[PDB]
Amino acid sequence: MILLEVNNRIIEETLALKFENAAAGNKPEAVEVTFADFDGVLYHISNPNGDKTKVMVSISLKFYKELQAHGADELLKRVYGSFLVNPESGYNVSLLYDLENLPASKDSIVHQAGMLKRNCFASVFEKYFQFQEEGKEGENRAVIHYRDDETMYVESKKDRVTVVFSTVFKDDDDVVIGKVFMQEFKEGRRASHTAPQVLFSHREPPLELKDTDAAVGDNIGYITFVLFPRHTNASARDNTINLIHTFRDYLHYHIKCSKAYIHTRMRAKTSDFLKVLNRARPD
Amino acid sequence: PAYHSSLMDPDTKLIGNMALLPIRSQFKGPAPRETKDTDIVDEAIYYFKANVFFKNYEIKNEADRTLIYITLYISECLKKLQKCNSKSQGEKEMYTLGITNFPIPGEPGFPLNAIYAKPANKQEDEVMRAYLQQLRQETGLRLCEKVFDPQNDKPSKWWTCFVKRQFMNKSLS
Amino acid sequence: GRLPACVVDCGTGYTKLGYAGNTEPQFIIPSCIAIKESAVMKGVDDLDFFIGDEAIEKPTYATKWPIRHGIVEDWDLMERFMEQVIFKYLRAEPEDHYFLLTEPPLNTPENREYTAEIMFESFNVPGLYIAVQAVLALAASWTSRQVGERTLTGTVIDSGDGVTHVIPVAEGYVIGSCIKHIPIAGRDITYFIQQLLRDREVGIPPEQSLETAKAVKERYSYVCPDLVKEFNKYDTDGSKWIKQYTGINAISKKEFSIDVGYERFLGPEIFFHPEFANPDFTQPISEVVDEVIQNCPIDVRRPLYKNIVLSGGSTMFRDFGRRLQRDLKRTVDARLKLSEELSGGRLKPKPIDVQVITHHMQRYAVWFGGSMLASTPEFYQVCHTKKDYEEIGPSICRHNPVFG
Amino acid sequence: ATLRPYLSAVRATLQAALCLENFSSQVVERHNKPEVEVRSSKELLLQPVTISRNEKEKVLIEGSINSVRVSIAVKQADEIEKILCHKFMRFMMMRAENFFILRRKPVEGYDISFLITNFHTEQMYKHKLVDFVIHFMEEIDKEISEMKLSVNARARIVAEEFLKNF
Amino acid sequence: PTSGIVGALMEVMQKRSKADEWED
Amino acid sequence: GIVGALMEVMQKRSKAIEWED
Amino acid sequence: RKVVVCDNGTGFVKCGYAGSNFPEHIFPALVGRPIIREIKDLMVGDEASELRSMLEVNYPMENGIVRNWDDMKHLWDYTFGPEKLNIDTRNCKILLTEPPMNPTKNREKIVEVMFETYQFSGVYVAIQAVLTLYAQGLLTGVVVDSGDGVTHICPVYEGFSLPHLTRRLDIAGRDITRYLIKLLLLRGYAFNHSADFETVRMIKEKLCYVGYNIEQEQKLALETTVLVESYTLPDGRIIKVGGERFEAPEALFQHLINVEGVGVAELLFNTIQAADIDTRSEFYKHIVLSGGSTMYPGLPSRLERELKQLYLERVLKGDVEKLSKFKIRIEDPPRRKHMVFLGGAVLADIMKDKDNFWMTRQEYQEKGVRVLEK
Amino acid sequence: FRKVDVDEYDENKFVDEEDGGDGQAGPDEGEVDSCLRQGNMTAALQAALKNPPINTKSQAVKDRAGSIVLKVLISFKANDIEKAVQSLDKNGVDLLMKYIYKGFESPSDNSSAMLLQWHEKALAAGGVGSIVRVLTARKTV
Amino acid sequence: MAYHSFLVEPISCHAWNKDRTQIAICPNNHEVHIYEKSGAKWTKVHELKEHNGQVTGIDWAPESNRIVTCGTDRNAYVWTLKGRTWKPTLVILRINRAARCVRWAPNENKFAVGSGSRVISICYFEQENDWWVCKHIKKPIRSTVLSLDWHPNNVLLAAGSCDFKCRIFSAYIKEVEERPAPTPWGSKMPFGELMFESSSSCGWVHGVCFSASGSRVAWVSHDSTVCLADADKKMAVATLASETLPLLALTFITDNSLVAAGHDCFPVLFTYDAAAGMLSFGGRLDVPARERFQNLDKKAAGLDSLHKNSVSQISVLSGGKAKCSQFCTTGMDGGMSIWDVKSLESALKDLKIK
Ligand SMILES: Nc1ncnc2c1ncn2[C@@H]1O[C@H](COP(=O)(O)OP(=O)(O)OP(=O)(O)O)[C@@H](O)[C@H]1O
Ligand SMILES: Nc1ncnc2c1ncn2[C@@H]1O[C@H](COP(=O)(O)OP(=O)(O)OP(=O)(O)O)[C@@H](O)[C@H]1O
Ligand SMILES: [Mg+2]
Ligand SMILES: [Mg+2]
Repeated sequence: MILLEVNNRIIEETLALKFENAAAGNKPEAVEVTFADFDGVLYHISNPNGDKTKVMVSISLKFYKELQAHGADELLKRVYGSFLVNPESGYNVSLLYDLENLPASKDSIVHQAGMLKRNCFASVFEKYFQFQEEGKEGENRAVIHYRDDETMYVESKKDRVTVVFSTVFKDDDDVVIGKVFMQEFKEGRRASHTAPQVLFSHREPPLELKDTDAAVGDNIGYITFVLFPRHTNASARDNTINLIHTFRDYLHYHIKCSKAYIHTRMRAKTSDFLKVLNRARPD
Repeated sequence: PAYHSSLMDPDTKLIGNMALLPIRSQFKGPAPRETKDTDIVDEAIYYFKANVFFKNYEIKNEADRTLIYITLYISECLKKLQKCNSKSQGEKEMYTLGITNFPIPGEPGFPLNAIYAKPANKQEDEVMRAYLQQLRQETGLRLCEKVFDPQNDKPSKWWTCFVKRQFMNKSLS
Repeated sequence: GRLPACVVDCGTGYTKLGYAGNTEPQFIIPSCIAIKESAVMKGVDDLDFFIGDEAIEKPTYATKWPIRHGIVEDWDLMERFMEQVIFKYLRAEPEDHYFLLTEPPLNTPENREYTAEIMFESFNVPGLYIAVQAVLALAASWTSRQVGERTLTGTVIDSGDGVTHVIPVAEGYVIGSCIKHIPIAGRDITYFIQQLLRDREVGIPPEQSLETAKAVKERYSYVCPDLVKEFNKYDTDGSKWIKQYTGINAISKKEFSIDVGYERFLGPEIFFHPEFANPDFTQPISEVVDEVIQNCPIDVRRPLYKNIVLSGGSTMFRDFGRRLQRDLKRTVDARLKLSEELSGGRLKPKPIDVQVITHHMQRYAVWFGGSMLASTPEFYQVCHTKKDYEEIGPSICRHNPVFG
Repeated sequence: ATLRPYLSAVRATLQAALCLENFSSQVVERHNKPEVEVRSSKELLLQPVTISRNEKEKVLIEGSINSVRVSIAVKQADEIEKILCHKFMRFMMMRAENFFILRRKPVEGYDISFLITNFHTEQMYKHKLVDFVIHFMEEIDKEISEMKLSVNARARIVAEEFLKNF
Repeated sequence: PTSGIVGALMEVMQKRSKADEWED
Repeated sequence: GIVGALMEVMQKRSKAIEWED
Repeated sequence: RKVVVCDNGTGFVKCGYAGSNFPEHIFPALVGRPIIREIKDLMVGDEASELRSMLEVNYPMENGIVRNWDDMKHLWDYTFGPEKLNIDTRNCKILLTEPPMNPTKNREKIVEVMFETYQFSGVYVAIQAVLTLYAQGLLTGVVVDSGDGVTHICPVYEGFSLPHLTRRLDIAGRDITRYLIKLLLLRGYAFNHSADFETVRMIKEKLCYVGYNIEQEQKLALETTVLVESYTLPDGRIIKVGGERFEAPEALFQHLINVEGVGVAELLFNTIQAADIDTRSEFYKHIVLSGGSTMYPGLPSRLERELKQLYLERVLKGDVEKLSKFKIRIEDPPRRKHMVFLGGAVLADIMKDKDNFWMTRQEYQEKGVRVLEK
Repeated sequence: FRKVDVDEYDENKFVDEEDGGDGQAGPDEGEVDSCLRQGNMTAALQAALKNPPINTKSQAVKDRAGSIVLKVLISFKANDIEKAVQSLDKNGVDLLMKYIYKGFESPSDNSSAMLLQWHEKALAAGGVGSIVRVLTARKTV
Repeated sequence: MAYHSFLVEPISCHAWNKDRTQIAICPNNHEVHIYEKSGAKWTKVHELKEHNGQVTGIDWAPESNRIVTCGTDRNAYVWTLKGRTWKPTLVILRINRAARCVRWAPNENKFAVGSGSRVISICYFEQENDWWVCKHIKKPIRSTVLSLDWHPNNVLLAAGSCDFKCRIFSAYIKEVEERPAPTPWGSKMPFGELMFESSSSCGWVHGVCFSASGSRVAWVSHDSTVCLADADKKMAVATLASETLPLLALTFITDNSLVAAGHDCFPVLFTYDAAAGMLSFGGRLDVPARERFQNLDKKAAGLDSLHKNSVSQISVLSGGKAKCSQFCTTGMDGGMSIWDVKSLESALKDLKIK
């Protein structure tokens, strides 16, 4: 797995199982599930008031109020419509599914159920993509605090759309590894002349988002994606949002996986170092 | 554990190291009379499907050595019954399997010469040959009824599935 | 904090994984990993591996089983298995979650410490707790008596796919001197049932011989009171007891069907007569449990006798515990009967109270207990932190202060 | 370029330093200790010596009547080399029970240290051990170069695998 | 500490529990 | 007696404390 | 002559004859009754140890003191009876070893037992904290006896050891074995204090030692792995014993096992210091070790070192010039294990044909509580 | 009070001697520079190996000497080092080793590169035993 | 070149009986094994189990047929062959550190045990008590002792230590022997008198040995030197620095020739030229046409010699130290080897003794 998946497996298998059992007319199963996703997300699948025929899937994001400000509710209204109900106590968005009353093609609703996080995150991107499209230059930038100490800045321009991640490396060894990875994205348009131009800065922010409570640090770094009309267009919009918003975790995933491979090397050589010692031993 | 013979009577005679238990048979031989409905051969068949899996077996008394022998022979019937095409043909070959010369306690086994006693004298020898024969002929007969199904006169797989399994890993063949 | 802990029970056959608080692990996948055949390989081929069911028949991949008899053999592969548990299935940002991992009971200092590293240095987890199955099964069983009592003293039968152990426990820790193991486990029953089917049934496609044997085993066998009386029921009645299962042939997609009968009660019987499938072992499980308990200290035997808890998947056959309690109060008083018939003043002591428990939470024993422990506040207090792992060093994962 | 002559020197120094024998403590009754570690009997310590290839790579050898302590400053061209070295020395030190001759922590200001007692020279041949340490010095430089190229290589693939999909 | 596990399991049953040919 | 011959048996441990031509 | 000797240990009985050089019989101080029906109604010593898995066995000696006078009689019948000494007690003198700080109730009862129930013509009660000094040649000195149950201390000037100079440290062999279990527990090995006491006792005997300088033993423990040693258990499993080797016996010197008091060296110092100025000198140069728990490698060095540290910062009050002058002898001969018998054998021999020494049956018949002639 | 030690005032403990220090001197500066300007490098070497400050405890005079000997060794060449090592006696060869090992402790200006070559010739001349006597020596350079 | 591997761990020390039929060794532990030769084969006949730590010295008194041992447990035993069994008698060395080496005197009336605390213990048998008494030679010893060898008169005694010097002492015990007649070493020989002390700067002293007639003492140190003093030349000290690794054991084979062994793992010859007053290196005695070939080392080393590890001891089997024809070496490789000198002279023709 190189690309991180967008859809949630626990949502899909819970629903696919439930919907397969409804389509046979089997007894409705009781369910109570509390699980997470990346970026501090907390899900909850349950039966409201003990009513087994109804299956509620709720999600809670600490920065939903910020997404809501950029048209989250109307996007979710499109996608789910009838399925979307009032949010469960404590959560921001809840879907309700009646097991007595389901569609023929079960695969459609289940796929969209598993993408409850993601739609959340494509409200701010859809907007700034069309600011650029219509040519509405000089608008306010967005500031999404997707982690407690990390920040995404989205900003629309004459010809381009910039997305800046202000990410943090807890481990000091990760700063040095991450740097090597970021350096690659620098010489990255050798592959695609069309490529998102990717800029990197190690401590201080770039010229673009000056001041505005900047968070300089030794363990901080600012990755800037310069997207263009090509990647912004309606035809390639959803693909771009799917990659770009998983990028932070893709980077950190690969740092950790890189270190895990280093381990298998170190096991090899270490193992080869006790063979030579053992040979000195005279029976 | 394994199943033992519970027909050990105070006044039971013995040949070699086996109990000379009565049987209700039509085959002539040196077996005593029996006005009952049960005997060592019924006990052996009732117990067979279980005992055959066991490898170890403690011998509680002389009646068990008779029970063991029949159990072993039951497996020799199943090997021969497996190929038959009718309950009538099974009887032909169970007659033949009785007549077949086998080994007794003492001769090259009979692979249990450690546990059984040798039939010394000239009387104990000729009587042992004939009592084992009467067991072989009566056991073979009763098995023919039990093994064959009511349709097409073929052996039941519920007796043929035991054909490869050996009691105490011993065999008369 | 406000996102619960991850919980993983890694077994020989099956890894159970999910988040703490839940009643049952989110996933239950086979504990295998499929990789390339031609292993000096460059590129990113290390990242090329599939897990669980989608790798139980992978065309061009070699299926590898990194866990043998409870204990980890291959740490490189256990390292990667964890990578996908965390990032594919759990989708836990590992830096944001404390983890609870389990260990076999007799996993030495140079073993559990090996799994603590390659977790605290690859996955950067903020906290780690390596738990023990001896106490988690006991905790899972308190969902039955409760009004009775709640103690960590009792004899545990953990029976899974690899190994069947008998583990006496006394107020927390495990005496590791009276543990006995039995060479009868899940896979051995499946194998013996598969054997019985080849001898008798036809039409089963060779590829799906285990599959069918497992389904016969997992879906139907149940322990009987007496053997011959059962074979008698089957020969007397027959139709009323021989059920019929039809499976699909994976290549031709047409049905195949077989008779089910003699391998219903015989399969689980090998626990009580291991000699049926085992040359090198003969001692029935009832005797093994009795023997273990009498090897334990005088003043803890009666407690151990009255709290014999069942754990694991191979303890799930119907009325397996009722047969287990018979054995013990067959043998045990038999023994004491002699203490009467061999003495006078010392002849009479006290009828030993034997009780095998049978709760609904059985296959989910270790994991369940772990999920409940990780839900509590004190779990965060007894967990080893990353800060301590770095400042004090990896030695700290050698132990866990016996809570209560 | 100047590795060969430097190793030949370190070898001959080790050859003189590993002339040990068993030695009961004269300080503590019925005790036996590597005198180079405890240092409590001054007549039993030999003169410490360094062999250095340049300002960054050197070996310090501390002999005594029954024990020798070889400590190594390794080539560290850059921090990634510096963090990989620390990443690796730490790994081998954790496993120091399997290396019978490897020391729990390094002498201050070195990367890795060996502590070879008279018990090792008694149950393991002296020349082969010397061979091993020279072998070891060579191979950890190779292995770091492998690992450095490995990380660079998979960095390039991971950058392309992401970017080729836009 | 043990309490946490006990007191907890007690709350589960308060809801989770809501849902002779053999021998002498 | 005792202290008479016992002293000579200890003098062998306590110890711890004409030439010309 | 016609004498005999008997050191009734808690573990082992050592008996022989006056002028013996080794104990002519050594066997466990044991008295087993059978549970079921050539087994007799009772078994003693070697026989009883041989069939121990079939008898409910009792030790009449608990911590060097007699607890069960009934079983003790059977044990004395065995020593004197055919299977060991085969003697007519009535035609024999006998010397016994008074237990360290034994309450005179017991001291009496034995004199009563010896004359009433066995009828010896001669009897004597030698001190166990003194006879242990006649083997090394001494009349006025200190004795540090650390065994299994307890670690006693008693100086004896010119033979007679004053009652009030004797103290105890409730830390010895059993307590160290017990503590080592705890330490191996914290190392991550699931031992049991009861079930695995014997297995760990042997680990202790085999591998534990006393640190001379803790601050240095801990640096070794922590910075190197030369203290790490494998040990194969009965079940086959191998374990690693390291710093716990010296941490376990450290309880003798140090609260480490929740025990009030000072620890053997500070105790020894404090005791010697409470005596006459002139006898202090003579005690400090007459310290004697005895018993099983004095065999830990480094122990005598550690005691020497610790006493010097006290005397320097507790005897001279900040002074090094005074310190050299500090004469001090802690003698630790190689056979610390058994001497009480060897001392009693020599004394009963050289005193055999004397008259005022042996308390007689003549005398006791007349009573007057003259069992102890001071 | 266990911090204070009682093994530092032991009369039996080993002590130091070296009662040969009645002064000091070191390789004469001008002596070596007369050989050095002339190009006679072998004479320059034999000069710097005169009157080594073994007996002084002054670190300064030992450093003074080290500097002076090191200067000679740097000024030479690898192709002409062989002849410089074959003119010294068994005792001169053993002494050369001592200084070289001291030179390794102060490395800069590619001075270690030539030293390693000096060590190579020294070793051929004096054997491993010339190195043994470096480690064994109690009074050294 | 007659190597026998008794074991694979060290032989710490060894001793031969009078007629060299039996050899006693310590196989790097608390026991001493005695092997008698039977035809071709060596056969173990006895185990002497009494020490509770590693045995560091063994010596066999030829005429009295008594073995003395000393070990790290601070003790020494005199072993006496009673019937079929060697029975031990504990000797109170009264030393507070490990024993290191032990040698009977020629007269067999006393032995010298090495201690581990700045002292030599001189033990004799007291006939009335049936008891081994021992007196200590303390000053001016200041380091651990490390080898001993007696002068032929059973009175002068050489010792090598950690103190950097070879000394000659008088061990004259008036209660067991006649006054000693004066020697080139001196006329005043009261107990403990220091007859000679070496001048050497540093270096430890691993082995020491007296000459056949006792006029000359030779020793070897850890600075890879060998030395010799002859009292005839006013105790003048001849020294020789070796190119190789330290020597650990030395013996005279003639009045002016030495054999020595150590960490190189082979014996070497030294000759002493009385006139020029200098020690001279006579060369390698243990030499590998065939061996010059492939000599492939079966992967199981590649080294030659008779031992695969340091030689720790060397002893004269016959001819004494005046005309030694056979000598023995034991080493840390668990090997014992036997050499002949006429055979060695046949092989290496350019080899000159005396
Ligand atoms: N319904 C069922 N009836 C009987 N056995 C079952 C059933 N379901 C699963 N099993 C068996 O349970 C076993 C696996 O259980 P589990 O996953 O608890 O063991 P494990 O943790 O992999 O191994 P272990 O616990 O021994 O380390 C398999 O042998 C499987 O066949
Ligand atoms: N080699 C050893 N090292 C350390 N301790 C030992 C050793 N051998 C035995 N012990 C301990 O010493 C004790 C036994 O010593 P001993 O037999 O002298 O005591 P005892 O005579 O039974 O009791 P007491 O002396 O109090 O009457 C036990 O507690 C045992 O654990
Ligand atoms: Mg499990
Ligand atoms: Mg005692």
